[PDB]
Amino acid sequence: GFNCYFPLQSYGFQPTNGVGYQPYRVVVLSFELLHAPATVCGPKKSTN
Amino acid sequence: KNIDGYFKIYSKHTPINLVRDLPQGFSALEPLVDLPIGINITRFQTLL
Repeated sequence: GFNCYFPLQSYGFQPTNGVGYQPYRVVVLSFELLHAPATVCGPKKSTN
Repeated sequence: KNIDGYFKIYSKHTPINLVRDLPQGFSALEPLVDLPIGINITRFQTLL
């Protein structure tokens, strides 16, 4: 009502919507370094 | 054990026949799982 607005607002997604209105998917990957041995490592090359 | 920020666990399965739980038979202990978790450890409690 008056002086009372919903905390959440929806979005309008349609195929005919503009590029700014076009839906986008976003992923964030965060790196941390504590006083612990590394448990996530990249691939290590191996020769025959 | 807890060395260099690693939690090492050993185990061994051995049959017994005598009433006394810890017998004179000597058997080695084989490693089971090592854990690279860096946490200060000074107290432990068993569970039932």
